[PDB]
Parts: sequence; C-alpha cells; structure tokens
Amino acid sequence: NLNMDLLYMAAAVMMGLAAIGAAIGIGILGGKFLEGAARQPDLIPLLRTQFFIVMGLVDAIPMIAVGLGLYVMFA
Amino acid sequence: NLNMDLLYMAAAVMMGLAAIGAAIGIGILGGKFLEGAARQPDLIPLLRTQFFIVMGLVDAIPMIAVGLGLYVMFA
Amino acid sequence: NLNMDLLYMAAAVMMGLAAIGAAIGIGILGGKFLEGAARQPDLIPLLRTQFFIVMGLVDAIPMIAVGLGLYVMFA
Amino acid sequence: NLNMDLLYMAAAVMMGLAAIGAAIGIGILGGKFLEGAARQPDLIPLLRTQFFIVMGLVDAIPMIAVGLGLYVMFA
Amino acid sequence: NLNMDLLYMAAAVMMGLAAIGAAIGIGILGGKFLEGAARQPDLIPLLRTQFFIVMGLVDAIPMIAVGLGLYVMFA
Amino acid sequence: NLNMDLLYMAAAVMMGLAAIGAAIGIGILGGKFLEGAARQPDLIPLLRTQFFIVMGLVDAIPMIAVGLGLYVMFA
Amino acid sequence: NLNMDLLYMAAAVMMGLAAIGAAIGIGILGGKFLEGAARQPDLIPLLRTQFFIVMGLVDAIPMIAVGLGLYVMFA
Amino acid sequence: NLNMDLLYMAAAVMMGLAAIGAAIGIGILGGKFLEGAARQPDLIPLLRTQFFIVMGLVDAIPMIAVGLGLYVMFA
Amino acid sequence: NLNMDLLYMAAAVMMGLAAIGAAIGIGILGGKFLEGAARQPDLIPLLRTQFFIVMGLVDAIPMIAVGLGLYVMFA
Amino acid sequence: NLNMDLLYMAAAVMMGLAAIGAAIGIGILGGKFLEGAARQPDLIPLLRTQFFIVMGLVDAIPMIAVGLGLYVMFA
Amino acid sequence: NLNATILGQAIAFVLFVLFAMKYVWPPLMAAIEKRQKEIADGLASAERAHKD
Amino acid sequence: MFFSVVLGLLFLVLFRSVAKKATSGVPGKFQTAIELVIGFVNGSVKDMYHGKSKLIAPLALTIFVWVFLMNLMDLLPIDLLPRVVPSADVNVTLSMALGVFILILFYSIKMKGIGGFTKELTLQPFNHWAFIPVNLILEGVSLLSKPVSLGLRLFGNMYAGELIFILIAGLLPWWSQWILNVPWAIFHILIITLQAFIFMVLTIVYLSMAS
Amino acid sequence: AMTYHLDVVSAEQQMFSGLVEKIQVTGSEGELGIYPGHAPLLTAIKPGMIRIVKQHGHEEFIYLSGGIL
Repeated sequence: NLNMDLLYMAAAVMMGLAAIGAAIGIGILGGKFLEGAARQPDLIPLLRTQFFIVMGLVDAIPMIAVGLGLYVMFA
Repeated sequence: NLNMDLLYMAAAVMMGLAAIGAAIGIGILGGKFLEGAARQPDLIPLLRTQFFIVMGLVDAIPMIAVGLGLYVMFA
Repeated sequence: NLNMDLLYMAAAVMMGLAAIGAAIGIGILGGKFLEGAARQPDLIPLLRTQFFIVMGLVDAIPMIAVGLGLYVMFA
Repeated sequence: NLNMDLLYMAAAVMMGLAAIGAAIGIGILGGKFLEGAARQPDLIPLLRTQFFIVMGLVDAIPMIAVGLGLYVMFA
Repeated sequence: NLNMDLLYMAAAVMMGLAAIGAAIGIGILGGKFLEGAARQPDLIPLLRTQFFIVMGLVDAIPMIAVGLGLYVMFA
Repeated sequence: NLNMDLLYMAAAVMMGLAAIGAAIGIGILGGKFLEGAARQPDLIPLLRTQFFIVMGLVDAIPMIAVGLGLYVMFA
Repeated sequence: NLNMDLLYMAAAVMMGLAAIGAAIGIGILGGKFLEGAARQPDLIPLLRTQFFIVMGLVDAIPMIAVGLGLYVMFA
Repeated sequence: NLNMDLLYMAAAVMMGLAAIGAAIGIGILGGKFLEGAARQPDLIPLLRTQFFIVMGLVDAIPMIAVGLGLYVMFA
Repeated sequence: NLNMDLLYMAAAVMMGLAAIGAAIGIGILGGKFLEGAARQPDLIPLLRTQFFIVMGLVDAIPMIAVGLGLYVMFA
Repeated sequence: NLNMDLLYMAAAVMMGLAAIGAAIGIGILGGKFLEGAARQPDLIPLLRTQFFIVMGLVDAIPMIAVGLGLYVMFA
Repeated sequence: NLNATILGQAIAFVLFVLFAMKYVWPPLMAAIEKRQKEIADGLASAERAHKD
Repeated sequence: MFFSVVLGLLFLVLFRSVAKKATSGVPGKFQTAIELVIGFVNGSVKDMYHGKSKLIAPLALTIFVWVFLMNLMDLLPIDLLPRVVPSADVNVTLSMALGVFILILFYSIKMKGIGGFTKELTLQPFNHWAFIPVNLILEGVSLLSKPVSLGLRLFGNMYAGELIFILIAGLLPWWSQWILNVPWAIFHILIITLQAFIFMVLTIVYLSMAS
Repeated sequence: AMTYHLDVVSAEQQMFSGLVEKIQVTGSEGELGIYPGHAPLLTAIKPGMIRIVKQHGHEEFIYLSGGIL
C-alpha cells in the first residue's frame, strides 16, 4: 500500500510541475518568431526552422518529466 | 484507503501546477501576435497561423498534465 | 477519514497554484493590447478580437484546474 | 480531527499561492496602462476601459482560489 | 492537537506565499510610473492616480491571503 | 509537542517564501529609478520620492509575512 | 516499504521541478537566436554555434536532475 | 524530538527559499546600474549611490529570512 | 528506515529545484551574448570570454545543489 | 531517528531552492555587462568592476543558504 | 465598546463635523478667504491699471 | 466597561477636540504661519476637489479636513512616549465611525445623486450586457461590501499597526530598537493618515464618477 | 486609396502628393504600409519601388532611393 501510494503521489509531482517549463519555453520561442518576422518579414524562411528546432528541444525537457511520470504509473 | 488518498492528492498536484505553464505560455504568444501586428499590420496573415501553431504546442504540455490527472482520478 | 482529508488537501492544491498561470497570462495579453493600441491606435478593431481569443484560451487552463478542484470537492 | 486538519491546511494552500497570479497580473496591466499613456497621452480614454476589463478578468482567477478557500473553511 | 497544528501550518502557508504576488506587483507598477514619468514628465499628474489605483488593487490580493491567515490564527 | 512543532514549521513557511516577493519588488523599483534617471537626469528629484513610496509599499507585504512569522514564534 | 516509498517520491521531486529550468532556458536562447538573426541576418553563421553551445549547457542542468531521478528509480 | 525535528525543518524552509528573492533582486539592480551607465556614462556618480541603497534594501528582506532561520536553529 | 527515507527525499529536493536557477541563468547569459553580437559583431572577442565566466559562475550555484544531493545519496 | 531524518530533509530544502536565486541573479548581471559593453565598448573598464561587485553580492545570498545546509548536515 | 462606547465615539465625529460647518466654516472659510480676496485684489488692480 | 466604555470615551474626546479646535482657531488667528498652512489644507483640498469637485465640495471638503484632524488622534497615542483601554476600542471605534460612515456614504451619494435613484437600476442592460445576473450582482454586492471592506480594512490596519508598534516598543528592555521602530513607524503613521484623506477622496471621486 | 494629407517631396522635386490611404513600402527596419488612423511617427526606409494605393484606387510602385519619411 505505502509503495503504491508513493508511486501515485510521485507520478503527480514529476508530471505536472516540470512540464510548466516547456509550456512557458515553447511560447517564448514562438513569441520570438512572431516578433522577429513582424520586424523583418524577409527573414521568415531563415528563422522558422530555428523556431521548430528550438521548440522540440524545449519540449524534450517535459517529455523527460512525463517519462518519469509514466514509469511511476505503469512500470 | 492509503492508495485512494494518494490518487486524489496526486491528481490535484499534477493537474493544477503544471497547467500554469500554458496559462502563461498561451498568453505570451498572443501578446507577441498583438504587438507584432500593431507594429506592422501587413504581417497579420503571415503571423496568425504561427500564433495558432504555437498556442497548440504550449497547450499540449498541460494536456499532458491533465492526462496524468485524469488517469489518477479515473484509471 | 484519510480519503476525505486527501480530497480536501488535493482540492486546495489543484485549485490555487495552477490558476496563478492565467492570473498572469490574462494580464500579459491585456498589457500587449494596451501597448499595441497606444503605439498604433488605428489597429484597435484588428487586435481587440485577438485579445479576447487569447484571454479565453489562457483562462481555459485554470478552468481545467478548477474542474479538478470541484471534482475533488463534490464528485 | 484528520478531516478538519486537512480542511485548514487545504484552505491555506488554495487561498495564498494562486492569488499571487493576480497580485502580479493586475500590476502587469496597470504598468501597461501607465507606459501606454506616457508614450501617447491622447489614447487615455481608449485604453483605460481596457485596463479595467483586463484587471477584473485577472482578479477573477484568485477569486476562484479564494472561493475554494472559503468553501474549505466554512462549507 | 492535530486541528490546532493544522491551523498554525495553514496560517504560515496562506500568509507568506500569496503575498509575494503583490510584493512583486506593487513594484511593477511603481517601475512603470517611474519609467513613464522619466520618458514624459508632463504626464505625471495623469498617471500618478493610475499608479495609486493599481497598487491598491494589487495589494488587495495579499490582503485576501492575510485575511485567511488571520482567520486560521485567531478565528 | 505537535502544536509547538507546527508553530516552528509554520514560522519558517510564512517568513521565508513570501519575503522573496519584496526582495524582487524593491529591486524592480530601484532598477526603474536608475534606468529613468540614466535616460533623463533632470527628472531625478521628481521620481526619487516615487521610488521611496513604492519601495515602502512593496516592503510592507513581507513585513506582513514577517509579522505572522513572529506571531507563530513568540505569540 | 518506507525506503522504497521515499525513493519513488524523491524520483518525482528531482525529475520534474529542476527540468523546468532548461525547458525555459533552452527557449530563452532560441528566442535570442531568432531575434538576433531577424535584426541582423548576416550574423547567422556566427551566432548559431553560440546557440548550440548555450542550449547544451542549459540542457546539462536538467540532465543532472534526471540523473538523480534515475538513480533513485533504478540504483 | 518532534519539536527539535520541526525546528531543523523550519530553519531549512525559512533560510533558503526567501533568500532567492534578493539573490535575484540584488542582481536586477546591478544590471540596471550597468545598463544605465553604459547608455549614459556621465550619470555614474548620481546612480551608484542609488544602486547601493537599493541593494541594501533588497538584501534586508533575506536577512529577515536568515534571522528567522537562526532563531529556529539557535534560539 | 526513517533516516534512509529522509536521505532519498532530501536528495530529490536539493538536486532538482535549485538546479532550475542555472538552467535559466546559463540561458540568460547566452541570450545576452547572442543579442550583443547581433547588434555589434565587432565586439564578439571581447564579450565571449565574459559569457564563459558568467556561465561558469551561474553553473557553480547548481553544482552546490548537486553536491548536497550526492552527499545525501552516497555520504 | 526523527531528528536525524529532519536534518537531512532540511539540508535538501535550504540548500537547493534558495540557491536558484543567484543562479538566476549572477546571470542577470553578466547579461547586463555583455549588453552594456556591446552597446558602448569604451565603458568596459568602468562597468566590469561593477559586475564583479554585483555578482559577489548576489552569490552571498546562496552562500547563506548553503551555510544553513552545511550546519544541518554537519553541525 | 463591549456595547455602546463605539457609538459614543462615532457620534462625537458626526457632530464634530456639523459644528465645524455651522461655526468653523463661518469662522474658518470666511476668515481664510481674506488672503484670497486680498492677494487677488491687489494683483487685479495692478494688471488693470498697467493695461489701461 | 473601562476597557470598552473608557475607549469610546477616548475616541469621543478626540472628535470633540476636532470640532471645537476648528471654529476656535478658525475665528483666529490664524495667523500667517497658520494662515499659509490653512492655505495648504484648503487649496490643496481644492485641487483635490477638481476631480470630484463640486458635488460634495462643502460636504466632502469639510469632511476630509476633519478626517486629517480626527485622524491625528492616533498619532497622539503614538506620540505619547515618543496603558491603553482608551485607544484599543477607541481605535475600533474610529474604524467603526469611518467604515460605518462609508457604508452610509454609498447611500449618501445614492440619494444625493442618481447614483442611487439610478443605483436600483444598476442591473440595467449592464446586467444584460454582460447578460448574466451573477456577474452584475456579484459585482455590485462585491462593490457595496467592497467599499466597506476597503475603508474598514484600512482603518483596522491602521489601528492594529498602532497596537503592534506599541507592543514591540513597550515590551523590550532595550530602548534603541523601540526608538528606531517608533520613528520609522511614525513616518509610517503620517503617511497613513494622509493616505486616509486620499482614500476618502478616492471613494468620493469615485462617487462623482461612479456610475 | 488616398489618405488625407500626404506628399512625396524633395525641395528639389516633390515626387508625389495628395492623399494616399494605402501605401505598400518597406521600412528600412520593418514592414511598411499606409492605412489611416495610425499614430504619428518618423522613420527612414531602404530604396525601392513603393506600391501605394491612392485616390480613386490609383496604386503604383514608386522606386525609392530610400530616405527618411
């Protein structure tokens, strides 16, 4: 019982709080893409790929958190 | 009892705190869209689709948190 | 008793902390609307609808948190 | 006893931490109003109503947190 | 004993953490007042009343937190 | 014992975490004073009193937190 | 049981919360890369390597957190 | 034992978390001093005293936190 | 058992949460390096060494946190 | 046992979370140094000493946190 | 102020105001107006005389 | 009811002092050192007027001046050393006259102007605008209560502040700390009273602008 | 699209004049167009043809050498 209870509490802790960092970080990047393209429209095809790379790297940090969450829930 | 109590505490933890990251991140993006369009109105149809993409990617991080919350509540 | 105590603690956790993200995010958007309209007054009818869309999407993240809170309190 | 103790802890948790988001968010908006009016004084009657709308929407997120707090204390 | 211990822990939780939001938010507003007046000195009597309104609305969110704290300590 | 232990934990909670908000907020204001005076040196005697007012209002939010801390320690 | 429960709670704590710092920090860097290239397109091959170095150094801080998480789960 | 354990936990809580606010706030001020002097070098002897005043006021908020920490450890 | 459980919980706490500060801080510095070099490309060999110094000083704060984590895990 | 367990938990709490404030604050300062020198290269020998002073004052706040951590671990 | 002392304290305020208006405002408002009418008067005379 | 009745007696005495001092020093002298200050009060009060200006100008002008005067009574207790059962429920009493008078005040503008002849209509297309009654109703109730909540909150915050600074000062055997606190707290107090007049002016300029 | 009071001018020669209620032109630092109701501001723009909708829906790309408009 105590070990199972600890798994469910641990899953909640690791899943939610760390994933806030990309929720913010993915948005920071898209705000930079929008502001950069608004200031200089000709630079769109140069910086759009940078935005995708950057969003995926930020999204990988939560996917790590989610991975630990799923291990705690199902492993 | 202890396992059930742990589920309800874990559901609260994973649901609320992580979802703050998109509450902020969705807003960061729309602020960039509004400021970019105010500075350069002709760039509206170019950056509006970027804002939608970006909002959905930020919103997916909480939907992960909410998913763990619902698993803890109902799975 | 332990399950009921866990419900009330969980309700407090999921209700308050996650809702901070829109309290900030709704404000971020309105600050962008005010600054964008101050810089370029003619863009008001274009960006006001964007602000409403964006505020509602940010407000939906807490409403998710509040939903889990109410489930814990009353479901 | 355990249920009553959980109510008082839960009331503290949901009341204080979530209300920080509007304490910040109400201020973010008024800072945008002050900076927008300083940059362009003629736009004051246009953006003051926006500031009030926006402050009230940000203040509603804590009022949700406070509502859960009062339910835990008195319901 | 357990109920009394829960009151004192709950009082600490609701008092301190939520009040951080105005500690920051009152400062955000005064920084906007100072920067707006430095950029345009003639706008001082217009934006000073806005700063006072805004500071009081931000300060009301902690006063809510403090109210719950005092209820837990003395009610 | 349990009530005394709860007092000492509660004192730590309410004292430290909330006081972070003015540690940041007092600094935000002085940064605005320094940047405003650097941009426009003639506005120094106008905005210095604003900085003092604003610092004291931000410092009052922690002094509330500290007050609850001292009540828990000594009342 | 108690030691095993502590491992699973500790794994959740160290995995999720610290990894938020790079989720934000990787995004901060890519936003600087996008804004710098939008302002000055000729500086792209100079600052892109800086962005990669910087992203990897920020990502190493969570990888430390994740390392402690995995030690707690599997060591 | 329980009271002594509560003192040591409370000392850790009040010492570390609140002191983060000046760690950030002292830095915010020095960044404003450096940026203000870089923009306008002739304003150095005017704003350096402001930076010292402001750093000391921000540092006093943690010194309050540290004071409660030391009371819990040694009083 | 209780002491061992406390070690594993303490290791998670000190490892993850404090290391967020450099995850953010290392990124803040590299964003300043990228933006400074984009604005003025000739200043690259002057500010790159500053960025390295600054990244290492920010990274030392988590390495302190990690050190306490490893002491708790293995000492 | 309970007192020893409380020491190890308290050491983790005070060590990690407070040290995040300088991890961020040391970086804020170096970003200001880099941006100030990029904007005005002739001001380098004036503002570099300011950056060192400021970094050391920000680093002292965590060293306080670390001091409490080491007292809890070894005193 | 378990009962009724708060009541007395407050009534003293309300009546205090009424007494100000009836008496002070006659003594205060009028007594103070002298400098307004005076400075205003000497200045006005100056301006008109100079102009004509 | 010494700790109680004695308290209401105390605050009553202060308010009387306000009343008489008004007409008495007002017939005289002031004079000039006095006259010029009276100019600060009345004229700054006029600049403050514009803003709300004409509606309550006698009504609110006389009031706010009396509010500084009566408000100084707390400074008197702080000024004392610089033991109770005047000023505890005399301070509660002031919070009651002020806050109670504020709840009264929403009504006084209500009947004084519509405002209240129109305030019954507050629901309005505004409760239709905004079509839900929960918004408009929760809003208005939160307004009426909120006016009392704010004004009373300020009053009690002030009184409490007095009590606390008093405590810190009095208990400690070492004088220096008590002094530094009390001086700082004193600047605090003056700021607080002016802030009160400002708050009256804020509720009032509200009233002129409110609805 | 003609605006209200607009002219393209040098002391040497006024290039255009009268109102233009829409003007596509590339600001030196950012995107540029004309549409009424924006606030007063000053800028310079890189050289190039500027396609501007003018009165009675006249519209034309006007080569800029760039300069402060």
